[PDB]
Amino acid sequence: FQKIYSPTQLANAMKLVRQQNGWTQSELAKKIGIKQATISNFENNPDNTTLTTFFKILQSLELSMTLCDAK
Amino acid sequence: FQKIYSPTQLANAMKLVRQQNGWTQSELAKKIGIKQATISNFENNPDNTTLTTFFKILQSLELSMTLCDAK
Amino acid sequence: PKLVTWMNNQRVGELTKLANGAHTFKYAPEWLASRYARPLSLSLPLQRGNITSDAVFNFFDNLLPDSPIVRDRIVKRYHAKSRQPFDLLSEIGRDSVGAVTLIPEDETVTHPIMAWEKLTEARLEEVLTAYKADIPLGMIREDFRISVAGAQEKTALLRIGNDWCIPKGITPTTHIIKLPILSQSVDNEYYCLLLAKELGLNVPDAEIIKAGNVRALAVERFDRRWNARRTVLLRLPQEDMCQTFGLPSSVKYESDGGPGIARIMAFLMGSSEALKDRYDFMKFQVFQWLIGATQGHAKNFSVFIQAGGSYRLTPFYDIISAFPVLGGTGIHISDLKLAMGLNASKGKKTAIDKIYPRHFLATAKVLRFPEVQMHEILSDFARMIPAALDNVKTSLPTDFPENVVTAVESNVLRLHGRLSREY
Amino acid sequence: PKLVTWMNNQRVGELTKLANGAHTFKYAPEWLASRYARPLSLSLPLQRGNITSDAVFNFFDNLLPDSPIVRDRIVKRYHAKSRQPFDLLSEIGRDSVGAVTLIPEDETVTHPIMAWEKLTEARLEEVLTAYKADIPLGMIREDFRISVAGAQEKTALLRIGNDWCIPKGITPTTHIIKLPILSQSVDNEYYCLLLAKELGLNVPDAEIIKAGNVRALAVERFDRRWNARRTVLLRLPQEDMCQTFGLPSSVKYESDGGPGIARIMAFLMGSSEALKDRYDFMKFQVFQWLIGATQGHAKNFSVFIQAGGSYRLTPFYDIISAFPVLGGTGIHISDLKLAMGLNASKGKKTAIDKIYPRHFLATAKVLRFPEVQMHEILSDFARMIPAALDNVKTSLPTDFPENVVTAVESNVLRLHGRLSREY
DNA sequence: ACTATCCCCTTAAGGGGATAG
DNA sequence: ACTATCCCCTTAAGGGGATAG
Ligand SMILES: Nc1ncnc2c1ncn2[C@@H]1O[C@H](COP(=O)(O)OP(=O)(O)OP(=O)(O)O)[C@@H](O)[C@H]1O
Ligand SMILES: Nc1ncnc2c1ncn2[C@@H]1O[C@H](COP(=O)(O)OP(=O)(O)OP(=O)(O)O)[C@@H](O)[C@H]1O
Repeated sequence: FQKIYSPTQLANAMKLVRQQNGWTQSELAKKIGIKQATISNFENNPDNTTLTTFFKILQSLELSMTLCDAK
Repeated sequence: FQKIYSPTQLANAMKLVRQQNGWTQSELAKKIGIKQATISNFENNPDNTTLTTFFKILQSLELSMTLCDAK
Repeated sequence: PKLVTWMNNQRVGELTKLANGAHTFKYAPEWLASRYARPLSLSLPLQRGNITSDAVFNFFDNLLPDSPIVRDRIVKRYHAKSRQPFDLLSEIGRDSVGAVTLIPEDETVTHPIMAWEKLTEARLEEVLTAYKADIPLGMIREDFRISVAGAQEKTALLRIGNDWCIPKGITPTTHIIKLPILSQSVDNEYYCLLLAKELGLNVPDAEIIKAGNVRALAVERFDRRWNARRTVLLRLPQEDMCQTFGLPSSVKYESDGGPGIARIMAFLMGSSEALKDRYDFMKFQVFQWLIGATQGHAKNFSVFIQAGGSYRLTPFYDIISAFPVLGGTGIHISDLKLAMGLNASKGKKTAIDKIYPRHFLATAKVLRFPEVQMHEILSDFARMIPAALDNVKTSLPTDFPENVVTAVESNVLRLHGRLSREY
Repeated sequence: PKLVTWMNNQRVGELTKLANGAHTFKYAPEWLASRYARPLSLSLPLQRGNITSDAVFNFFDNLLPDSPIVRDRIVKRYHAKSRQPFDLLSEIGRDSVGAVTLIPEDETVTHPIMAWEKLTEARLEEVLTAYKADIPLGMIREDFRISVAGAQEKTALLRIGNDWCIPKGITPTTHIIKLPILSQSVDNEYYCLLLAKELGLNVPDAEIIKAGNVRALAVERFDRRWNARRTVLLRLPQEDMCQTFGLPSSVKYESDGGPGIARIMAFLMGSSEALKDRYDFMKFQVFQWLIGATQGHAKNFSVFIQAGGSYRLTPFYDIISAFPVLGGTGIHISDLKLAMGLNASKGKKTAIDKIYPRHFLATAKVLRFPEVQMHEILSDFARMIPAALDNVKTSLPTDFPENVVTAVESNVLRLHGRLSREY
């Protein structure tokens, strides 16, 4: 799949996914115990965002994460 | 490769890699402009760690990152 | 002498006991690159050097029986150089829980891969009473190196077709057999396990074997699994919540220093089935409430250690009802406490009897567990307890001792009342 | 009328101009799932709806010539409904930079895939002087819909074998041809481009074509590339640092609102070749210094937009020496400024002449760029300038106008002095 | 030689709670 | 209906600078 190299690349990526599954920042947030503002924050200023927030959000989207070589 | 689901899974993973290439927290840090304390921090308390720090460190290791399904 | 650590025939590393009695462990450069590679314990992550933390000792000590008297029981037959973890581990170190296998470095000895001596109707009764004399883990004076953790009296066995065969060599057992402590504890559990299943809880099946003047419980192991061709019996890696945080059996109870609802629940956010496990751990909390079980100490929850360092909850196991213990003595439902406390306002409620639905939702409110989800766990119990109970009752053998059911089934309903009265 | 956006024959979406003159863009549900999928601009990320931000307009306006007089020059021949971005884009919208291709929705017209009418030795001279009359982009009154950004006079062309053929249809050009503004600007560059290469900088090759009473520079395009079978001429997606942050050509210079060293350098940490690009952008800074180039406005740096939204720096391009301009007039090295300022103590030094190595290391100190790396860029220039110069000099054609070299080669050395005097 | 801490300072994440568009 | 902001509060990341083991 696509190799990401930045928080911004990341946000857009996950934003797309949420948009794709017709999910709302509010939905995911309620399922993993974080504020819907936290998700709005993550999609516009992902530069400064706890790794934990990262994975919870990541879990609410039902995706995982792996590390590969930047070819 | 291995699917990670937590900052801790992440740290161990990247720690291993640095250890594997005989790198020092000090080396990588100097190459990507962050403190070697920041890297020591990242390997023991990755729960709260900016995404930016994440990718810089990630770049100094010459690895990328991708998103896959948690099967 | 060094001690090697293999998993399903794969050198993972090797444990070392220095002169100054310091227990150390180092991975195998080879395994640190294997397809299967994964930490021996979430508390000992893959790294190049030698680990020298207590975490090393704690992990391995938690592989031996919890009682200081049983330890001595083991040093009996096998002349171990001590009750010191390493030593015993070197002796009876072949079939531990999970899948770790300890073999002295100085001793390849490709012991029996898949051997087993079928037990005689007596032999079975023999081992099932080794606790009456001074023979621990039913290991009578006749090639047996099995290990089980815990405090009560048990012994694991293999089970091929219709025979309870004594495991031979590093051959893994398939059932963790339990003996009578609480009287008919074999029964208290066998019931508690049925009911748990009947309510949609992840628990292993359990069958009770009879041996004349003795009753023994035989539970199926969820840390074992036949391979592709029904040829090899594989061992699935796992660990209990004590090993995870790398703590000693000493702190098993939240009331010593052990972990409780929170810590644990937090740890589960990192599961590969987090959102789901995270949910089941809760549901269970509320069940331990209803049947008033009181062994919810870290050492009773296990996560599977998968490749790459993943992990998820293992089915719940060992559930005994602390109810049959009321009446006869001073002991009353007001004395019963939950191993792990849920939050409250006055601090953290931990008494079954004083506990009401509201208390769970309080806890489910701090930990951020979807209130809407807690509502659903309460509602589902509020309307399946009855049916669950009966569909079970009508199963117990026509010889199953009756107050156990009554004593357990009646208090349970009392407690459930609070539920229906709301959900 | 709608306007569709294809890339190498792949519908990416389609631009729309509402009644209230609002420029909008939406992706194609199909492309948002393509193997090739990637944003049209880092400033317009893939999302389901309609984008309605200025970012939409800015991206497309930056596709047309920077001068308000050239815009009107275009509305000449083709009766465009206005100098309004959309309109022109609808007209001369086929061969823009990067790989975006705008075709009216109401007009499939599979225009010439790979056509081209070979130019006559005169025809060539014709287009190379269309700026003398009132014909912009050399598009004489004889099937031409090419587009180039910038401020000077240019026109791109195709080049097959040994012929300068006029692109036909949506056929991509292969060379961005430039004309004489600064006199022999064709020469100032052709020199500046050679030298840049000779110092290990990423710059496209450049050849100068002669057409009687006119000299025109022909640069090779690093946003074009033949395909597997030398059959299709593919266009590589790209954008300039203005589009990236989604700003208007208006703020090209850091002294208007445009981006500078920092912002840019920060943006590069997200490259797929970050640590390397991050380094080259700097080296270049110091080169723009030495040859005193003064066009380092965002619109002169480009990143390639790869699949999944990646991006990396494109080779540096368009480098002209602001040296031949000293002497003759009041204009002196003290008047020369660097488009992007480096940091200093008094604020941020921006004057070539007042600038010394120390200033770079100051900047390379704040931005956290390995001081040890800046030391190496200074040391490598400190000892290759001379050789670089000569090995170049001995190449310029025996007709290359001499002061250009002298005027450029001599001041350069002066500046370099500071270097050797330290590294 | 290499990593874990530390005092110290500023900017901020993220949870409460909650509304402007 | 859905997301972007906000006041408000506490805990802290991460850069300076730098040493204990
Ligand atoms: N069915 C099983 N499958 C896999 N592992 C098991 C099973 N039963 C028990 N174990 C393992 O053995 C350990 C102790 O077992 P168990 O809880 O049944 O003991 P006990 O009943 O001896 O415990 P205690 O007396 O402390 O309450 C656990 O830490 C667990 O990892
Ligand atoms: N060789 C090339 N390969 C690919 N794209 C190019 C090339 N040359 C120029 N471009 C593109 O065209 C745009 C303008 O070109 P260039 O900088 O050469 O113009 P000018 O020299 O017309 O500019 P200005 O007058 O503003 O200094 C850039 O934004 C860039 O994306």
